[PDB]
Amino acid sequence: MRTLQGSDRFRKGLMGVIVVALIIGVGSTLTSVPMLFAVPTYYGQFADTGGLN
Amino acid sequence: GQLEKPLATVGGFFKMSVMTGKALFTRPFQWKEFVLQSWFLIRVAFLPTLAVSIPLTVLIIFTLNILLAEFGAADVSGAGAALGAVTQLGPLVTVLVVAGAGSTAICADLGARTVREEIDALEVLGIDPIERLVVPRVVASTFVAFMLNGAVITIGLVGGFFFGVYIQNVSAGAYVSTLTLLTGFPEVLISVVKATLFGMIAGLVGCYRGLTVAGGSKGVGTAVNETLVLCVVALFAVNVVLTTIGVRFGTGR
Amino acid sequence: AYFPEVLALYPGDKVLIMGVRVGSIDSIETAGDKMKVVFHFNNKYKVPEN
Amino acid sequence: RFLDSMGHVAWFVVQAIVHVPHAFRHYRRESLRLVAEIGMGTGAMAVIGGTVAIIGFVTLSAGSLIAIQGFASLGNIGVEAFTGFFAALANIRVVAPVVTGQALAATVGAGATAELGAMRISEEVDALEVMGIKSISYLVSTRIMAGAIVIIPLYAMAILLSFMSAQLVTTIFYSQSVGTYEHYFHTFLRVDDVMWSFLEVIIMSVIVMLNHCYFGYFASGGAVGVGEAVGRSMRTSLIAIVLVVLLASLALYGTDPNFNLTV
Repeated sequence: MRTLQGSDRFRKGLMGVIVVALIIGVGSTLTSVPMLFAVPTYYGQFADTGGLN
Repeated sequence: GQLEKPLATVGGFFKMSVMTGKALFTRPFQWKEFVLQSWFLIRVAFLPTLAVSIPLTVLIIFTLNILLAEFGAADVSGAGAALGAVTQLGPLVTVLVVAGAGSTAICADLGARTVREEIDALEVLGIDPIERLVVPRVVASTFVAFMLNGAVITIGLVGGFFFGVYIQNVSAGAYVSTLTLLTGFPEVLISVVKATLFGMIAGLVGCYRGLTVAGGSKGVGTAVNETLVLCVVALFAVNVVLTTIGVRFGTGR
Repeated sequence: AYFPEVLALYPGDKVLIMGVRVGSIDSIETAGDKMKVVFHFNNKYKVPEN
Repeated sequence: RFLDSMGHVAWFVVQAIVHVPHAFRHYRRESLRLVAEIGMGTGAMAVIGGTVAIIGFVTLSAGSLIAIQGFASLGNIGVEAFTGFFAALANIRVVAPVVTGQALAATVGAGATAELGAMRISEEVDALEVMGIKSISYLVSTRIMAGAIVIIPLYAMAILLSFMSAQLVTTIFYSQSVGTYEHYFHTFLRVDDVMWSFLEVIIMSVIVMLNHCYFGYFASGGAVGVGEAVGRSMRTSLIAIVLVVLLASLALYGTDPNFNLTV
């Protein structure tokens, strides 16, 4: 088609690959994002981790 | 300049997919073409799907059972039997028997339409191919992939049960009671997401390659082969990403 | 370090301080009736001489 | 009909097999050209690496999946030092042969089907038959010899990359110690399994090449029919690969599992 073969494929490819990379990055860290899931972080002092991960 | 050549085809595919989404959410839907393409994909990729899923799940169950029997923990086999089948065997058999059959069929059909100037016949009549052809095919691909993934998971679990119980003499109650030990709502949900994305991407790639066929005497075959290779690579990459995301949630943790 | 026995310990295994990784294990070779294990820990952390 | 189709494919495979010595003696340069074309791809797929790049990417993905899910499940249970033991038996027994077979099917088999269909449509097979040349011997037997020569390096690279991906994912992204992984990998991996896996892959590649050469050699319907032939050949190849791997694993480890952990 004329639209498919038009001389705008480079910018479309840049925008699409950027969008796909952003989607993959957000989806991977959607649970860990601080903007959408922020809770206060408290601290404790221990003599040993004791195998804690 | 070396990267600029494949980037043009990448941009064409992305723009075509964006136009397909716009036509899906804006223009009236083509129910008739969607039904026809759904039945076509079902009839072209159902029997191979079972014929690939049954021996593969039998092989996986056999390997798991022998390794666990030597390990000593042969009562937890069903756990693994579920854990693979829901999250990897289902979507991967869907990938294989969708990219190989349905995506290639869509690419061949649209290439046949292109080389016979049917796309130009539609275009000179004022009609838009992206709304009349691509949208029903992508929706049908997604629907068939969803249903086939469900069927693959069910058939794999049942075949694994029957093989393990009637051949390797494991206990049936241990198989059915340990299925939910490591598999829950997150696993079935990520499996559904994988199947939907795989079907949508396969339909998009098949349609884009079919519309841009080169004609000649080997253009359609080359287009089908490129469709198959691109679908396999893209679906494997998406499966890796979604597997990482899914194991981030986890039933065990 | 010299040990009477070094079982299931391989080069690349972690070195801990209070359970926190600070380094790794370089090599393990027999030294007579003992086992000589050369390991390393990051120079950020300090360790008592004894 | 059904018996007639089975007889036609049986005649094709018999004729292709019996002409392997004839192709080997008469056509050496053609065999070398086909070896290069299969190993390094053709057309637009050759610029990225060809069959080697596709095989590598798919096997890296499969190994990464094994390591990822394996480590996650074992860490949830707690016994996560067995990942190196779990990954190897995952790659050799089930994952790497089947995955390499499907990728080889796709790339090499679809390329062969497309090439033979294009030759059939362009009347090049008729040109060969007019010039007094056994078309099956010149084309299909040469493809079979090239595939047999090329499969062992391809599967060696596939196994190497699957192992490398599993080890890298486990010991870098998941930060497991390399010593424990290497111990549990080299302790519970038997070279006999790898040799039998190589034999399985060789047999599977021969069958796949025969199937795709059959689908491409008897193509019809112009340029449109070549794509349909490619699709049908792909379906048959998937089924055949999975069946071959299942039968070989059932025969090898039916009585002796070839794995010991307990007393």
